[PDB]
Amino acid sequence: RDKAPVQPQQSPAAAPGGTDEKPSGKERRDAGDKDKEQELSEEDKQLQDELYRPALEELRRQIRSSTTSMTSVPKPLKFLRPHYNKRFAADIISVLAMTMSGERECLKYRLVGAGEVAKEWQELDDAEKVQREPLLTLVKEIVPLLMEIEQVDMLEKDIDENAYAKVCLYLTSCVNYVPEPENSALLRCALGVFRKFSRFPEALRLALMLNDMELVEDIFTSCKDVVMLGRHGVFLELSEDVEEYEDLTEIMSNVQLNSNFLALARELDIMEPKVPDDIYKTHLENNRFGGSGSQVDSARMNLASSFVNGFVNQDKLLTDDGNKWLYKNKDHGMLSAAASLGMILLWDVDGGLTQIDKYLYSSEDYIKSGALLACGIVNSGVRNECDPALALLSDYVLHNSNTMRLGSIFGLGLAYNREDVLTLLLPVMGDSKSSMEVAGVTALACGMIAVGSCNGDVTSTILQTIMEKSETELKDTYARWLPLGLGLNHLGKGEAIEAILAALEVVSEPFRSFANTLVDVCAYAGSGNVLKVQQLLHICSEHFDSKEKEEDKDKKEKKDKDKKEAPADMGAHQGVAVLGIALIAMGEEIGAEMALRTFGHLLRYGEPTLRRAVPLALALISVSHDADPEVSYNSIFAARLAAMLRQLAQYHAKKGTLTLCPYHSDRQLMSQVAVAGLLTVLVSFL
Amino acid sequence: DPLVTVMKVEKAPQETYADIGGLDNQIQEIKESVELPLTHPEYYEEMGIKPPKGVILYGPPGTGKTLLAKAVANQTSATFLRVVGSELIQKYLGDGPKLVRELFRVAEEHAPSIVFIDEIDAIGTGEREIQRTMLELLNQLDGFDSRGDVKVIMATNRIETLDPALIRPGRIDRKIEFPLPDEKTKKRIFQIHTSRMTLADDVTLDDLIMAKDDLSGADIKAICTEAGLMALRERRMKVTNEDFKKSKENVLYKKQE
Repeated sequence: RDKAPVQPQQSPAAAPGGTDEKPSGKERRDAGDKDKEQELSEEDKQLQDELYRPALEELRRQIRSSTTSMTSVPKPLKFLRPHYNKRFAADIISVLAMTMSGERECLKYRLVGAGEVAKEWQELDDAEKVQREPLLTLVKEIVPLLMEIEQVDMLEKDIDENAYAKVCLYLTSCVNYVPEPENSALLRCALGVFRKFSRFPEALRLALMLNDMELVEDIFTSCKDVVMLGRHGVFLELSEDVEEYEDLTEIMSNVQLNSNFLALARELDIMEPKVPDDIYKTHLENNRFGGSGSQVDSARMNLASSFVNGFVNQDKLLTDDGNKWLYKNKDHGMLSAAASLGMILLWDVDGGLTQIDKYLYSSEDYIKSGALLACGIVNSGVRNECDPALALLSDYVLHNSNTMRLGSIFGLGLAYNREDVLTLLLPVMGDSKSSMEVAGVTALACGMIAVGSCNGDVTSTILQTIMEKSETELKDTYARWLPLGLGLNHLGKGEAIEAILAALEVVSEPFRSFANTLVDVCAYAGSGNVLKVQQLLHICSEHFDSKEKEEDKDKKEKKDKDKKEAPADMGAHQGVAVLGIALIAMGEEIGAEMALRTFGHLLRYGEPTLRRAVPLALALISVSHDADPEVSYNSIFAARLAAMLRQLAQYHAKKGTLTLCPYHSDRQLMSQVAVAGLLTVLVSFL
Repeated sequence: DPLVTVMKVEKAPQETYADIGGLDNQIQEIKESVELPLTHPEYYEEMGIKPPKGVILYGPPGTGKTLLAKAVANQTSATFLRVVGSELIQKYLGDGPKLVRELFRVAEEHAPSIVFIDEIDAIGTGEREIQRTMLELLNQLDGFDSRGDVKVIMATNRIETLDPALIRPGRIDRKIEFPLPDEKTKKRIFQIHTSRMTLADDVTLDDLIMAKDDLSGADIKAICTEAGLMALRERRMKVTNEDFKKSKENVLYKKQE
């Protein structure tokens, strides 16, 4: 109504006029007022005025919060100490106390680094627990540890809304918009409230992120106490990394209470469910082994038929199509076809001995070296195949154990902080053979052994491979694949200073500066560090045409989660290296139509390196529209690498390190065909 | 050429084959007809027939509603090729079958697609050249030098407009008939067009399925749009009966004008 009766009531500064005028404002304060509180020019005298002074401070913060202010609103409440489903409490508490305590916690969080803000934050915490508007008072109280007592003070019964909503959008905005230590608070406090609650698999993802030995123990005694089994054994072994499955098998072998977690701790009980269930309900067509195994020639398409032949691990006809197929094949194909027996025998551990023994102790060193490679690929927890190759190790130039060293050291690296494999790998790296793939599979071997360790190590392993890396400045491919294992050791953490230690003792000529930028690639698995994004755009125009390919190739690893920012204008440039940067930066995701849209233009190119590189990501991102790109390559080609690579794209068509290392090592295919002997032994495929 | 852009749509509409009822057999005949090649191939390539011609249908309602409601089944997860109206041949000089060659080369480069020819009124609407470019359309459409590449689905309005010579080369797989939408098909069209929207309780159906007479779905969709906006003028999503009859007057007048 009109302000005629109540307008001359706030002008008198007397105590009774306030102690009866202010309760009328509290009564009529259900909707604030009839207007936008234009009485500021009359209550600004009451600003200096004060018996019921907490009501004067409450009305003062009410009007200052009503029209506008930045710092002066929460002062009457931090001095007031408030003690004196309606619309009043919803208005003056919900939005006014939401933005009020939001700007108080913001100003007190940015300005200074007592307990008044804790009492305000717990008061608003309980009052908004009564208000029951989630994710908004929460999304505002994210930045103010107190979050632990906030979650354990709030997570009592509401599990679906706070876990699903709060953990979903607060986890996404906690890896996107929140730095590392508060995400660690999410991991520990989420271990608390999620340890006290149900939904164990999300705590298992909290073990994929925490990598702690206590979570798997509490979730195995709690998952063991609470009564399928083989499924959570399957994605239990898939979720666990290299550290907590050997630590898991050593603690379960230390307890030996049931030995079923020991049985599930290896590769046996993750493959014995899959193979029969896959052969029974699915029946693959033989027109691709017969067709794709029939139009082969030129001694390379037949190698593509050895890889497609390796796709089976239902039908084992092309595998067992007599003999002499490996004898007619050349060395480049004797090693790949020698590893084909390892690719086709992923299961049947007992049969692997009687299937590979026929080619063992032969006359050609490459047949039995690729046979030891097969014995290393087919097994990862049997550890009973190393002795015949690990035994001799005494050539010092070449006797069957440099190629057998590739086979058993690489396959053993795929099979695996084991000390008595590195005590034997010390003369392996210290051998310094002219063959590149010796130090290749050595650095990749110990590197894949040291993935996800306790923030890596700067010990004599990487120190030894760095000293022997800078031993001689010849065959820079060593400088191209030793940072592979170096980055495999640095992988698993971003905040560590080991990258800056490499920036101390590694900075040299652009060879080891490319090593340093590879350590920079694998040392930034991903967090909120946009400084490296603007620095990425700053160093994006470097004259060196390889640190752009790798350092800019890191895009698919850094922002691997937020796929909305990954597409950029890299294709609009003129440098072919940048076209390779986007082409490799597409990824192996579900393959939306936008990706194939980018491959409709990236596919058509004249250089054999890019035309050879496009079917890898085109056919890895789509594993309907699978035969159209193959017909497109048939229309473009009709070199040898394009045909072998498109048949290998017929192979491809029909957060672990195991799915990240192989192709990152495959990023150096623009060289001699010796790398294509390591192309046939990838483990990143599904 | 701006006319090439308005030829086909590149979007993926959410309208599937399970959003319409009554003609489940009539939609599973074309779904089973053109969804067997290039998708679910164990019943297509193992037999060894491969009739890369596709069925030819015709909708008495037409106007894209029925023919696009039957062709929309293939638009769920696949590339689509659309051709609507024979005006593109008659709106310019007699350049000839070069546009058909452009659609044949973009269909060659886009083999996993569906060819949809709509509003076939070439001979129904020089005139001597229309017959020879239409017979040339039948010649190039037969696929005399190409293997199985794409499934062509033609769609006209009147079956008597097409000459008997355009039947045997074109229609070789199968043809069917579509019933008359008098009361029940218009009741189902009304239910689908009034499934997402909210209507009042007093809104009767017998007067709505009675006042109509040989109407397609574009006008009932137009009165659902202007009825949702007209009812939305009062900041309400509920469509009253008097406002839906006030919008029904557009149907009663439009077909009579």
